Amino acid sequence: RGVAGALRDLKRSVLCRESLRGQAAGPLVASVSL
Amino acid sequence: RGVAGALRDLKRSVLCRESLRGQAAGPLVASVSL
Amino acid sequence: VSASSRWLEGIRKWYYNAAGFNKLGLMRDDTIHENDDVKEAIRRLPENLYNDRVFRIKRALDLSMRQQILPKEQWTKYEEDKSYLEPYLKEVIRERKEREEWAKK
Amino acid sequence: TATYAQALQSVPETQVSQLDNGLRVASEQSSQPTCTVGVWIDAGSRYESEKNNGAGYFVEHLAFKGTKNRPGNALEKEVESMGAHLNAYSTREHTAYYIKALSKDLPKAVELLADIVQNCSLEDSQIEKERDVILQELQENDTSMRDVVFNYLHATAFQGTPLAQSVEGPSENVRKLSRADLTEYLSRHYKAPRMVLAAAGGLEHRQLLDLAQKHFSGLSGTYDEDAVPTLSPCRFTGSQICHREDGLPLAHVAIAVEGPGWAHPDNVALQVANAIIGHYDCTYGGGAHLSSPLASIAATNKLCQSFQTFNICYADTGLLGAHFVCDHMSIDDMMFVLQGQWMRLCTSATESEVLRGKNLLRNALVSHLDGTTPVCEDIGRSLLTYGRRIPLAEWESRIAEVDARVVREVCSKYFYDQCPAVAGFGPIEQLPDYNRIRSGMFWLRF
Amino acid sequence: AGVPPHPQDLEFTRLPNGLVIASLENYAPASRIGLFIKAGSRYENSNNLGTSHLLRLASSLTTKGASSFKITRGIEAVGGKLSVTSTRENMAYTVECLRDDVDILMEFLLNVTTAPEFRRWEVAALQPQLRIDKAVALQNPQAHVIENLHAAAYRNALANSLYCPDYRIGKVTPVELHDYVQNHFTSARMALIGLGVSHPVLKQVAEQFLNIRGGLGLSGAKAKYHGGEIREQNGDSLVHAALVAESAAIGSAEANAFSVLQHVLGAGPHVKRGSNATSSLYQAVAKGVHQPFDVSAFNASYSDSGLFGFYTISQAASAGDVIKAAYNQVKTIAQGNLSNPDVQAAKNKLKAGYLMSVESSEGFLDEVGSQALAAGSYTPPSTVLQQIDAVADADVINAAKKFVSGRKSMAASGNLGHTPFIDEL
Amino acid sequence: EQFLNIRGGLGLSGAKAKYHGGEIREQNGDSLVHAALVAESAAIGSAEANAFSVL
Ligand SMILES: CCCCCC(=O)OC[C@H](COP(=O)([O-])OCCN)OC(=O)CCCCC
Repeated sequence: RGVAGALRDLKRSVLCRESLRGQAAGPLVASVSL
Repeated sequence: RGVAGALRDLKRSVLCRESLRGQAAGPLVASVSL
Repeated sequence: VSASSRWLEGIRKWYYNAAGFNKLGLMRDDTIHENDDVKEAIRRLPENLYNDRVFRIKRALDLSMRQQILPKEQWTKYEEDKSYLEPYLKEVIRERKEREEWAKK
Repeated sequence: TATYAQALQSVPETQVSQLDNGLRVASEQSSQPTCTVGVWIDAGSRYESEKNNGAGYFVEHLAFKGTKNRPGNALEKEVESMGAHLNAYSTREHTAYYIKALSKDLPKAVELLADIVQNCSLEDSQIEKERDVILQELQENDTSMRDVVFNYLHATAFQGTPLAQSVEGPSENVRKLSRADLTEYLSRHYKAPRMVLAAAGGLEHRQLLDLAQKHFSGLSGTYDEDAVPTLSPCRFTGSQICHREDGLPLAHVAIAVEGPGWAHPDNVALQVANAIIGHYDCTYGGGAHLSSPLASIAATNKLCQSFQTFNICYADTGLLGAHFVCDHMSIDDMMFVLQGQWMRLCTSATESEVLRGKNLLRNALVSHLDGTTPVCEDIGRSLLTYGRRIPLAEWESRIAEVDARVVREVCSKYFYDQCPAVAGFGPIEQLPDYNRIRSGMFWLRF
Repeated sequence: AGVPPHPQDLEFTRLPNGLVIASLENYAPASRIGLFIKAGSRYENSNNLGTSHLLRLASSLTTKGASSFKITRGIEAVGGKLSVTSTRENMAYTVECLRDDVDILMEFLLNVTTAPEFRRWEVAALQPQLRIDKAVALQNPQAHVIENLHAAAYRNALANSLYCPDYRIGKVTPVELHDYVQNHFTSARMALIGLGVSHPVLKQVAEQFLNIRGGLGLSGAKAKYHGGEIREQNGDSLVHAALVAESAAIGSAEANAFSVLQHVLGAGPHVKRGSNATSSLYQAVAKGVHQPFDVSAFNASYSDSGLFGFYTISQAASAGDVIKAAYNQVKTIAQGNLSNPDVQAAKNKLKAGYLMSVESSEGFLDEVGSQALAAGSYTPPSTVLQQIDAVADADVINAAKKFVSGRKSMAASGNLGHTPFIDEL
Repeated sequence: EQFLNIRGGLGLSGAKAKYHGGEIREQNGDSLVHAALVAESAAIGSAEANAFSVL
């Protein structure tokens, strides 16, 4: 499954402050598979 | 017919230096009709 | 205004209860025969009335399949029957008549 | 206040004079501080042979590049420094060079037009420069599907005749046209009786005639040693040309029948009919509610990106029809509706829609002759074609005659059961076969 | 004799409510009317971008006195026209017809501008037209350059695009169109212009149907120049690029110096297929560039700001060389190397060009309509030429000095491998 | 040694990344504003980069 990481179909919404922690980026990576 | 002026379907290509004069812009205007 | 136009309503309330679409939880405008004018009026309904109209009709086709009706508590009261479609429908017709008057100039 | 009929009398009549050598001088005075003056010429590709085709277009490239009294770029400098503008064009029948400038600059402007026509340098080094220029312009034109498909319409419709030729000529002629070919073209065609010095703006006709007698007296006299270009009639051929190219995103179609010509009263009634069908493209606002059924249907069902009717006039002939641009799966539907409207106007045109087409033509005529340049163009062209200026008061009279009976008679004369010329370009697999097109030019119910 | 009659004079009036009326009776066969409104895209904010574009497409929608069907058919029956042109500052509702049918088109014009209904479904059917209309415009690489140029130059207001941002198509609401016309189509913001119409009629119309109060007073939402650059890497064959700096607001005398400076450098070609011998920028670039290109001075002047500079088209590899050659040519003028015959020639072109731009009814009506909104007055051409003649050569030089030293804005699109950034100039 | 001995191509090019600074602003219809603000720091491996990691 394709990946994009960076922290070190309608998807889903974020509203509160507890589910929002962990979202701010921290360098991008792009990965591909079979 | 809709208009866009600014000088004061595959469209067409420009190659020579004589047909290229008159193209550089000189403030945009957007017009609409029936 | 008077007592004569009040039993007029009484016989229209009578015909309403006899027609019996209120027994399926339906409103008068839910039963209009869809022609081109009506299909346009339905197209123009806001999302809330369209979705409500869809469910009431779906609820009634469900009941009709079982040959059942709703409890009397849940019947559409003649007093509370919102003619929600005729404003839209009357404007559709008004537009069509305008085209027709231009078409003979 | 003034009425529309009263306003048409208030236009000044074009004053007309003729010099002693043949040149014709015509002006419409106004109260403008600006003006345009130019020379219109009876010249173009229709006068050219296959062996020197494209010559007059070669001349257009060279006219502004130098002259004997003002060699090189000296001519550019003089018009640019007085804030003037200088332009030219060439059709299949007419050639024009005109200047836009201040009214006070009219005497210098006339002098420059005279120096351009008569005294042209044509240095052999400038020619070799303009040769590579034209070839590039040809590569540019190949990408304008519109300009291609109309050159194709002329090529098939007038096959075997001078009108089949393009204005620019073929690439092979550009590469071998010599200086001798060009001077022969000029000496033959650029003669005083076949030219008009037209002007429009704030200027008295006395002044324009004085300058003509001064700067255009050196032209060739009335006689030309017995070698006059006499335009022969041009055979129209019902035919079809398809350039299949599925790599292009949209197909271009042009279809037309033969029209009468310039000085035929039928053109008025034909233009009324073309206005009913009208024109369209995807940026118009009306869409579904447009009057024209072709337009209304095309917007509702999205049958085309654009279409336009036309009545192209030439001497004693012309091309009358339409042209459109659409997706590859919409060509048949567009042609069905198009022909259906031609047939419907031939057989059952109504009075109301003809009043609309009349008013559309009225509006189109007044608003086109708005400004010094389009009046000066109408002056120059109208004297080469009609031999006179037709006042707006006359055009209005020739229109008001038109009623529904007139368009039915006029349209049937040119459209009903006539062989059309067709030209296609692009993804035109769905372009109907010519026999099917030909059967769309009549109705079995009629 | 064949002469024209006594040319009537333009009449002009300012009503106390702020509305402006200007009429001219040229006794022409056709009549033209325009309602010019200070409602261009600068008056959008970041919560309703694109509203003035969709509004510009909705003139034929249904009003209170005319169905959508009647507007289209009524105007076409007479053969008349209805158009809507938009600047970053103004919207201009124009109407054209024969002078006997002015009654009809005036009624339509007032319904469009005073009584739009913006019905939910009509608006909904119209949103796809934004995508088509924008797509057509951006077929010109110039269009996206200028749009990006203003977005890079300004923080707000004039940064806004004439064309709806992609993310807003389908999301412009009927409420936003209603609020936009309420806030911006006010008497204080309007001008009613007419050719082939008498002044008493326009004044009567204005007093009866164009007395709208409230909304927003002429807001002081001043455009804040910023500078910056936007770079669009694409697959065009040529690089288009524009480089500007803040210049002068329209009407002021400094703006006339910038207009003259434009025609010193080179605004456009005057002769077909010419080398542009008297174009300073073209000859400067052509010396060190023997490949196809174009270059022109760019001048844009607004109510409270302006942009001046040049615009270049060149092969992707010749990008910087064309830019730098153009820039150095302006530097020469800022250093005071400017002859007086070159200024008199530029004042000739500008004077000649201005008069030419007002020959026709459409160009005349546009100038009068935009004069009325920008200046609240009408300035005849003889006075314009006087203001041009009043430009001194030092004013032109100082204008070129303001460009060289001012914070710059750049927009470029193409293969930008050889297209310099600002700090590389 | 047998399958990954490929020569030529481009030596480890000194196409050095040139820091510049600037800003890019994407107006869209997201409900929240995401934003990042940075400055040039330190190349990996150097001791200054460890200070940035700790920071
Ligand atoms: C009793 C009369 C029946 C008429 C049938 C008819 O005319 O069909 C259409 C064609 C000719 O018309 P068109 O194809 O030119 O289209 C004209 C478009 N305007 O004719 C034929 O070739 C069909 C052969 C039928 C055999 C059974």
